[PDB]
Formats: sequence, structure tokens, C-alpha cells
Amino acid sequence: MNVSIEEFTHFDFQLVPEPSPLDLVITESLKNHIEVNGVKSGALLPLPFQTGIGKTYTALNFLLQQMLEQVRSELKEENTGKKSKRLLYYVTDSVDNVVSAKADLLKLIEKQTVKGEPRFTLEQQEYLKAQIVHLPNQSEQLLQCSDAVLNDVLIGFNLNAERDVQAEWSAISGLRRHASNPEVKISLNRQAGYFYRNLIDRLQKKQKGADRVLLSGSLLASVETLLPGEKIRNGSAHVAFLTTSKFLKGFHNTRSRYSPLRDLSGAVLIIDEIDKQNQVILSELCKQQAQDLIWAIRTLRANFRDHQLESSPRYDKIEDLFEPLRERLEEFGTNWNLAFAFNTENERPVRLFSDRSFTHVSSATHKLSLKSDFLRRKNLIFSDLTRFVNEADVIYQWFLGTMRKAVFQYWENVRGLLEGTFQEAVQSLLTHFNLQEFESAVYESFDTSSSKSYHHTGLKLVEVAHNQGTRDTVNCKASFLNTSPSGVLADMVDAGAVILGISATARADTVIHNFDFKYLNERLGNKLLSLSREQKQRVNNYYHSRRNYKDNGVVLTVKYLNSRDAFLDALLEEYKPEARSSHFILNHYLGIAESEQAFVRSWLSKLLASIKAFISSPDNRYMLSLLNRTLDTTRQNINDFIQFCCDKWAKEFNVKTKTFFGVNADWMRLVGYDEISKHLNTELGKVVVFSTYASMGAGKNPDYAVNLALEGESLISVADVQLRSDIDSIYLEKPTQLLLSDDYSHTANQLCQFHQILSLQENGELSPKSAENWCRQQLMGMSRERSLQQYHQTSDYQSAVRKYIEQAVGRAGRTSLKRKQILLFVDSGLKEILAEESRDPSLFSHEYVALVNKAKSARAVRRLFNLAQRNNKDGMLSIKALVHRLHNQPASKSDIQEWQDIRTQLLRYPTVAFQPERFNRLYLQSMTKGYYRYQGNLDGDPNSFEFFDRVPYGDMVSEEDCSLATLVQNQYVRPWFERKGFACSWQKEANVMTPIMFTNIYKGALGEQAVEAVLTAFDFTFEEVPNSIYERFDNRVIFAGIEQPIWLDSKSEGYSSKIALVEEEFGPSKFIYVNALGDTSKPIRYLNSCFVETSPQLAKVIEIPALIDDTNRTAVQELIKWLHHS
Amino acid sequence: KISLNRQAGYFYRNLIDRLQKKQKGADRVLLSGSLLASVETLLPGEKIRNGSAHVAFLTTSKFLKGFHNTRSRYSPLRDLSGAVLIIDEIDKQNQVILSELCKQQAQDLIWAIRTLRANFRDHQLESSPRYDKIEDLFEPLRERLEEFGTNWNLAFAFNTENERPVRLFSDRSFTHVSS
Amino acid sequence: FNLQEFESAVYESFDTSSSKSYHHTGLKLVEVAHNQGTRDTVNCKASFLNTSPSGVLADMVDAGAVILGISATARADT
DNA sequence: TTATTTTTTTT
DNA sequence: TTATTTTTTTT
Repeated sequence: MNVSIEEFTHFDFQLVPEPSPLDLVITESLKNHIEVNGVKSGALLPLPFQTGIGKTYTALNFLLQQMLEQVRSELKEENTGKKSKRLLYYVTDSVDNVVSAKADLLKLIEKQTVKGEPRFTLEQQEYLKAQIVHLPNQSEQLLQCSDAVLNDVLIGFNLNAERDVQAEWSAISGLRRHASNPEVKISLNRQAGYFYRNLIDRLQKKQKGADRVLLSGSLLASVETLLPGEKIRNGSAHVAFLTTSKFLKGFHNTRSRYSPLRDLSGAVLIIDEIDKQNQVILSELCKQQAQDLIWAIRTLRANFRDHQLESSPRYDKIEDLFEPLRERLEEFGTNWNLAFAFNTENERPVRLFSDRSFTHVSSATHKLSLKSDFLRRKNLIFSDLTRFVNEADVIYQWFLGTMRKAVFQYWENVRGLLEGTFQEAVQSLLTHFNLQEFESAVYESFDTSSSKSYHHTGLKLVEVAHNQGTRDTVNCKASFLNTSPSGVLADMVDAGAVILGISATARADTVIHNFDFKYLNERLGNKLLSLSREQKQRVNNYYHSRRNYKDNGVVLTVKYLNSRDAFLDALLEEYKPEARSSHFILNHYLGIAESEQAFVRSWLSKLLASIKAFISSPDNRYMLSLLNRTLDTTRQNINDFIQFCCDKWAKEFNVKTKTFFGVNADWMRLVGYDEISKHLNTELGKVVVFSTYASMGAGKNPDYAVNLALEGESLISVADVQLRSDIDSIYLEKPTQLLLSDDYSHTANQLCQFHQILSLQENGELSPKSAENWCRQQLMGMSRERSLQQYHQTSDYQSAVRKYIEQAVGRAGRTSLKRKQILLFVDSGLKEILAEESRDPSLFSHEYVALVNKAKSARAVRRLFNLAQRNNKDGMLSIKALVHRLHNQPASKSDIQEWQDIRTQLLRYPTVAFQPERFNRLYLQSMTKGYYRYQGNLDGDPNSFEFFDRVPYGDMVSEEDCSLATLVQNQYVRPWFERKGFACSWQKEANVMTPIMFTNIYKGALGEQAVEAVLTAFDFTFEEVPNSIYERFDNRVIFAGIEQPIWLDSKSEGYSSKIALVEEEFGPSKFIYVNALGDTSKPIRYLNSCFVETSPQLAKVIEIPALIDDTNRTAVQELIKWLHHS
Repeated sequence: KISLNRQAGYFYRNLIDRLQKKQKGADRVLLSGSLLASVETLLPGEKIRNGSAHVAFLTTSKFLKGFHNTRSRYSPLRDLSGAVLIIDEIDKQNQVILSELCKQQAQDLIWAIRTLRANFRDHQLESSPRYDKIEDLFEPLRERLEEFGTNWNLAFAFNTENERPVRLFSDRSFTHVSS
Repeated sequence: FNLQEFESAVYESFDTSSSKSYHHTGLKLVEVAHNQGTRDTVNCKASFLNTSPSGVLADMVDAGAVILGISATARADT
């Protein structure tokens, strides 16, 4: 039925079910959020609920409350008209869970009862179910649509008429009937996808124009079944279930591909298994295709010489946007001789990598130069460029940006006469400029100091390789990340989304396998919500109520298994008593090369020892083995030997054993997930399952139906709440390949690798030195095992390993019926890693706590030291670039202002209690408040600096080493500072300014402020040094209306060269060199240009040793006179 | 069958692409014995190219499009010297050849000339003895493009001033017609 | 020359008084129409026949082929 | 030295 | 006025 909202007119929105503790926790925290800025404000709420406490039930119940609240609102806001819908999403990585969760929500709508009566009437239940929509990938979306619906759509849009549609749809309409063959399914899926693209292309093509069919009734219902997004666009539906990858790619409606990230204002957005989404988003970012810069710039240069836009009022204003760009291209092409193609002079690849600050690296060891050989009309790359690449860039991006500005400019112009103008704008502009090749990149451009952080500046990777089929021309295929998955998540919050991250490990302290919650905490501030200690305690109590292991007498046994070589040798030679030796058997019968045999032994002995202990246990029947690797037919020899050992212990212990080799995910989906449960329901023998961590993260509730006739002796209810039971013994092989890697292409894999390296550097997990070596060796083709070397030395590796162990034993813990005794066999390598666990254990699973407590029964400092070097390195290379750009005569306004801003910040806030957002890495965090020690060469290598403890003797940055407290005692400077608000004394805070800032900027600026302070009261008037000589000197000065130019530098032939440079463009001038603080008794010196002493009438230059001892009023007076002698 | 046919065609293209790619370069597998027989069953043109077979049965449309061997798409029209060539139902082939000729795709001349004009201003070939003589072939063309672009103001795009199509037709002599 | 767009046309160029006849001079047809999604720019999409099927057949003979045209109406006067 | 199995969507 | 059903191969 087309049920109207009026069915809820008598519904009592106050009649909520009794809330479980988790619902209270969620409601409380969102209430707190609303208080702290929260109305019309985003949030992010990581929820580390353990699996089996009722995570999904809680989240779906929450989502249901949001639906009821929306309906309640719409019954009353009709006084305000129909507002924009408040969309609700549920996203997760895996399709199997999106569909499962949707079905659970519908089931909940069916059977939710309050005071023992069903909460919703049938028209109500149809109403709510109408609001929910589900958005699969295109191909499956097509295959869901019945033939009648799709034929109705084809008729309604008259697309029934044209041949290609009919042939294609006929073929697809056929294959459905024999899709029972999976092979048919594969072909059908691919073909259906292409059809869905073409079809929806034609629908929305007609819909944009006047050819649009007015949708209503049966045709509307047919389309809304074909295009579920149409229900959202027209407001029929407002709850959407979709995977993360669909969510990132957006989904079609009848007009255009609506993309949810662009429109999050007020959206509520439940993300299940939130930490897994870091990888999924990353896998989306790394798919970005490279653009050949050589081709791009030469094309732009060529086409922007003559090509003109028409002058008509249709787009009068646009062409002026391009004059700067056009001029830049001519300058650029003349500089680099873009007429000539490019070549190297060839077996090694040439690659460049850079984040966009301080971590620049190149493959070739020496400097890469690029010189035009006019005798060969070709630009050659030598080894003795990076500047050329950086400029071929920025011009390219500027082109895309100017394209954006011009397109919505054209939108303004035609609005003077709705998205339908977008495509005609882009094509009109590219056609006039004849730049039609770029149309793909132009479209993708729309979709793809200050707080500095990697997570929103990303990285840049450039590869130079010969074009296909040539030996004389190379391209520059630049690849980019503008952001990192944590940057995307923070942007989603800043656009106002409310995100709930339900995941048992949502706050794992890793930055590879989770978002960077240090960054998110910093950027979001108090929008990153968190569970108060009260709430965590309450959730812990509830968890104990649901899974009270202790009071019902469940015993958790943990043993750590070493390699036991003699044990393996005995069993192996029993498997082959006729053979020579055990290692012979590994080589001969098992196929293990002796290069691998030591490793395979250390592995297999632990596995077999765990198995034997399982078989000996009386009560246990269900052991799950989690290996890194799949024991399948490609390791069938090992399977046979393991089967032999199982048989031996089966006979010896007089218990039957069933072995499931090869339990990988496709086996689970296609063949045999259930009969492990069946075998538990029907037989007395024990079951051993061999599987992997990967094949269980994506996998069902690994449980079985209790057959009390077989197992009722060993099972207990552990809950105080169909009888089901779960895994009773687990073997946990140490997780191995923990670095992420992308299979999409070699380019995307490289982006994944560099993202991981830079993210580890971002946290201070790696010092900048280690991060550069790792980045470099990635350019030079690091082997995957040496990348794993580099990663294993971090502590982030420890946290990622503990994440997998915590998730593994959580997944096995769902049911509330347990054995008396649970056996946990852990690889001995995990003993130390688990021993290091130190987080608050209040939300852990009971199994994990057992693992930790058994292991223990036998780094912020490091992090802080590395971040000190990173902040110092970033300050030092950024100041070098900035100062060089000031000498890049003339200085831009922005550089000038940023220089004064840095100086003002350092003067006002030499220390701060919290690292400020806007100047986050002028400062470094000290282990000692107010001052710290460092050692390093400020002209030297930034990677070599060492700090607080590791340099007990070295330089010190402190209030005392800048003589500030001496300085402010002067009766002239102190009013000046206190008017300016500069800190006359350093607050003893943790965050202190970095050494490069201290030596280069702060002392210099402090001296300049002091000299201006004293001299101003003697009528010296100071003005900003003109932009044609900026910071070549400190201040241009006017005393008492004396007309000749005056110049200050504050603390000989080169300095004479600056002097001559000044007097070339302001004529004869007076130069004053003064140290603000020092010994005022020393003599004033009157100097020539070459700093040689001469008469005051000849002295263009004066050197003053000290103004402050006490004011050196004397030196002021002879300075006044020395000007008088002009 | 319909889906299988289309899919098999695309696979055959990609596959033979990779075979003859390797065969052109030093990566070429030396064909002999069972591998040769297997390829010659996959690529029947290989029997002709290496002289195993010399009688070919094929439709006119295949004959016009040529057929692959292990190295390149041999096209029979280019190599007819001494070929004997039985055509059955010869008069029907007029239509079939015509249907092949009419498939020729149009080239946008405005885009083509503006692209040529733009790129042939500065762009130079390298002077090395690898291809010493070539660049002199282009000086007349380059000069013509500059003359042409100046004559017709190719900087400016083109427009009419719109409901009727504008079409021109000409054989290349005396039967010129315009819409 | 940075003319990489033309690579398709360059490849197809290899494959595709005096005695005057249509059959080997062919025809030329040019259509001028607005580019997709614009109202201010037109293209000139030229189409060509260099020859006619009788011209192709005569070229095949001139390259030395020996052709047997078995057909019950091989010399229909059309 | 370290030692694998994995998802999703679109062209 | 004239008044339909058709093949083949490749991208």
C-alpha cells in the first residue's frame, strides 16, 4: 500500500522500549555532544563494544529511533513545509553484512514489542519498511529487477525501440534462467553491469532535458525499483544501507550520480567495523590515475597561444580568468624549451617522491639535472629537474582550478538568463580552447602559518619512463594523494555528519590498520566524543552480566607453544619409518626445500602440539586453528602428514576426529560452512578446523546448534539473560604480513606503501632519518620482506598484532553457552607482544584478558623524541624555503605576511600549554617544561638532531639563553613589549619553540623589536623595508624628517654588495649595524662600504656594539650627529 | 551462445595481441612440434605465413579484413601477385565490398586542422642521424599550416547562425552539391 | 610533434590528362553539426570513398590476381 | 630478513 | 511515389 505518514498520528513516540545500557551510553554521549556546540554540529563517536554484547542490535535500535524521530518531526513540521531530509546511513566494508544488517532491521521493525504488545501496526510497519532502501553494486542491482519492471521501464522511456538495448536485454534476460552455473553467473554479472551503465545513462539523459517522462504511478514504482537512489532524491526513502565502497563511489538516481560525501550536512552515519574502513578508503584513494605532465604541459602551451573564446555576453567574464595562466605557460615554455621533447641518457627507472613538505627523495643518487641540447633539439635529463616537475605540476593544477572557476562563472552568467549547464559549460570551454582531451581530468577535478599535517597534505610520486615503443622520449606520470583516510574522516565530520564507529577495536593504537586518532583528536577537538569513565564502567558491568564466565565456573586455559623439534622428528619418522631421516622426509615426501625447513619445523611443531593437546582434552570438540596461510591441496602433503598425526592421537586417545582442511572464504561461501556445525550436532568425534585470520574476519558467526545428547555434560549457560555454542579451543599462529598492499596496479601499490611510511612518520613512530631511508629504499624497489623488516621495528607493529589477536578471540566468543574449560594455545612469539599490552582493560574480552595475564605472568618517550626531530626538520626546511622566496626578489605579499606572522607568534607565545592548531609545528613538546636541550647543526643535516635526554650536554633553549629577562628591564623596551603584548617572560609550559625557530627567528625578531623600542623615543621613525629589498635589511628609518634613506640590520665586500644593491635603487643611503644587547662601553665605529673606518662625513656605515647594557644614549647621540654630518 | 560469442571474440583479440607482441621481440618462443601444432590450430594463418598451407577458404568479409598469423595481420589484398582467387557468386560481392567501404569513420576537420596548426609551430624533431632526413619533409606542410591558419583565423572557433543541417557533397569532379 | 591523437588515423592511412572515372575517384561528403553539448561550436565531419567496388576489383586484377567469378548472373547488366 | 589471504565497485 | 529481409566481421 501507499501508506501515508498519518498512520503514526496516534503513535506514542514516547513509548520507547526499555533501554539496554549501550543505548543509554549512546544517548548520553549524543546529548553531551548537543550541549557542547552540538546543534547542527558534526561528531565522531568510536564505540568499542565487544562482539556478543549486542553491537548490531544496539546500532539498529538506535537507527530505528532516528526513523521514529524523523516521522515525529514530519508530523509537526508541516507548518514549515517539507524540509530537506535528514538522511541516515549504515555502511560497512562487506556486502554480506550490509544485507544481513538490513534484514535484521526489517525483522526488528516486525517484532519489536513494548509492554508485551507489538510496537507497530501493519500499515506502520509497511511505512517504516518503505523508508529503508538498499544500494548494491550496479550489476546486482540490475539482476534484482524482474523482467516486468525492466520492460515497463524500457517502454516508459521508449528505450524498447532501439536495437542495441533489445539485443543486450534479450541476452541478459536469457542468462538469468541458467545463472545456476556460477560460470554463467560470472559472465552474467559483468555483462549486466555494462548494460546497467548504458541504460541509466539514457534515462538520466532524457530526464535532464525536456524529453523527460513525468514519473508517476506504476512507471515510478518500476523506476524506483531499478534506481533505488530515486527514492532518496524525491524524498520517498531516507535510510540507506550500502557498503563503504558504494558510499565512496556514490549512487545513481534518475538525474545524476548523487555522491553522499558532498551532502553530509545533518546526516547520521553508522559505520560498522570502523577501523577496517581505513583500508577501504585508502584502497579508493590509491586508485587515482596518473597524468603525463610532459604531454599535458605541451598540449596546454600549444593550445593557449591563439585560441580565443567568443566575446558574447553568454560568458563575458570568463576569458580574463585565463590571461594569468596563458602568460605563465608562455614563460614556462620559453624557460624549459618545451618545443623540444624530453629524453634521458636509462636502465634504472627515474622516480621522484615527495610529500609536500620536507621528505623529498629521489631514486638516482646524484642530483638530477635537465638541460636543453639545441644541437639535438631535445631536452636531456642528466645525472651529475625536480624544479621542472614541481612547475609542470602547479601550472597543470592551476589550469584545472581555473577551469572550475570559469565553469561556475558560466553558471552565473546563464543563471542571469540546474546542473544541466555544467556539461555544456565544460564542453563549450574545452572546445573553444581545443583542449578536448582533458575533459576526463576536468570532470574528475570536481570530485577529487597553518595547521600542517600529512593527513591532509598527502604525497606526490613521479615516475619518468620511456613512452611505449620509443627509445628517445620519456613521460612524467605524476600521481597524487591529496589526503589520507583520516583526513577524509575528519572532513566528513567537519561537514556536519554524525558518525558512530561501532567496532570492538575502534581505538586500536595503530595508524596502519586504523585511523590516526591522534590527528583526529587534534583536528576535531571536542567533536571527537569519547566514553566517560563512568560509561565504560557501566558497559563493563553489562558485559559481565551477559558473559559472566566466573560465576558459572568457566575456566580459561592458556599455554604458549614453543617449537619442539624432537617431538616433530619423532612423529614425522613414524609417518615414514622406512625413510632416511626427518629432514629427508620434509624434503622428499612433504616437498619442503631445506631453505624453508627450519621455518616449517618451527611452525608445524607448534601446530601439532596444540592439536595433540586438544585431542587429549575430554570435553572439547571444536578447535579452530588460525594460521597465516591456507592449508589446502597446494600443501596437500602437509595435510596428509597432519592427518596422520591426528589419526595417531585419535587412536591413542580413543576419540574420533574430523578434520576440515582448506577452510578459506570461498569454501565458506560456496561449499561448506554449515556442515562443521552439522558434524557437531550429529557426532561424538572432535572437530579440528584449519583456517586463517583473513578468512575469519570475513565470515559468519562460527557457531553450532547445541545437541545436548552429545555435549550436554560439558556445556554451561554463562549468561544471566535455539541453544547454540561456539569454538572451544583456538590456536593462534602469529599474524605475519601486516603491511597493507594494493593489488590494483603497481602505481596504486606504491601509493599504498608511501602512505604507510608517511603515516608512521606522522606519529613519531619513525624518526625522520628512518622514514627517509625507508622511503628511499621504496623508490629503489624494496623487497616485500625488507619492508616487513622496517615495519617490525616500530611499536605500531606491536599494536597491530594485538589488534588481530583481540579480534580473533572476540569473533569466537559470540554465543552464551560455553564449555567448562576453554583452551587457548598461542604461538610463543606472541608471548612478548601480548605481554606489552598496557591499555585500560575495562572493555577487553575475557579471552583476551586471559591471554595477556598468562603472558605477563612470565614508548611515549620514544614517540616524543621522534616528533621533536620531525617538528625541527619541518621548521628548518620550511624556513629555508620561505627565506629563499623572500630573496626571490620581489617578495610576494603572502610570504611577507607569513614572515611577520611567524615572528609575531613566536614573540607573543614563546611557550604554550597546548600545541595551537594554527602554528602546530613551530613548537616541539618537551620532556621538561619551559626549557630543553638539543644538539645539532642548524646549517647541517636536519636528520641528525638529538634532544632532551640523549644530549645531557649541548645547547639549551630557555628563557635564559636569549637574555630576555635582562632585556625587558630597560625602561624603553618594556612599555613597547607590553603594548605589543609580547611575552616578557616564558611560561613554564610543555610545548616550547623548536631550535631552528629559537636561533634563527626568535632572537633576531627579539633584537629588532628591542632596537625599535629604544630608538623610537629618540624620534626615530620606522617603516617597512620596501618589497624590492625585503628582509635584505631590517627596517627603513626616518629620523626627524631627514630626507636621505636610512637602513638597519640588527644582530665585508659581500655586505658592500648588498649596500651597493640598495644604493643602486635608492641612491646614497645611511647604513646602521647594531647589536641590541651587549657591552655599551665599546666604541661606536664609523665605516666605509667595506666596513673600513673613516670620517663621519665619509662614513656611509656605522657599527654600534650595544644599545643595552641601561640605554646607550651616547651611541644614539653620535648616531644623530653622524646623520648630521651628511 | 550469443554471450559466449561476443566474449570469446574479445578474448581472441587480447590473446593474439600478446602472442604476436612477444613474437616480434626477442621474447619470441621458438615454435616447433606440439607447441607449433597447437598454435597453428589457434592461428590458421600461421600455416600460410610459414608455408605449411597455401589454400585458404574464407568469406569475402574476412578476406577484406585480413587474418592474423603469429606476427602481424596479413591482409590478402596487399599481396595478390600470382594468387589464384575463386569468387563464388561474384556479383553479390559488389554489395559486400561496398558495405566494407562505407564503414569508414569520419574525421572532424576543424579539430584536426586546429590541432595540427597548434602543434606544428614549435615542435621539433631531434637532429640525430637516427632520422636525419625526416624533418625536411615537414617544412612545406608547416609553412602551409601557418598560411592556412592566418587566412581563416583558426584561432577563432566556428559557428553557424541552425535547425536545418548544413551538408556538402561532391564527387571529386563536376557534381558538387550543397544542402 | 605531440600529435599522439592521430595515431589511429595514421595507421589507417596505410590500409585505405588521365583516365577519369568515378570508380577510382570516389566521393566526398561533409556534414557540419553542433558539437555535443554546445550551442556555439560546429564540427566538419568529412567522409570519403576513394574508390568503388569495381575499382577495388580492377585493382586486384592489376596487382596480378587471377579471379574466377562463378555466378549464374555474373554479367547482369546492372 | 620474512615467510598471505583478502575484499568492493566501475569502466 | 512505393510499400523488406537481410548477411559478415572487428572494435
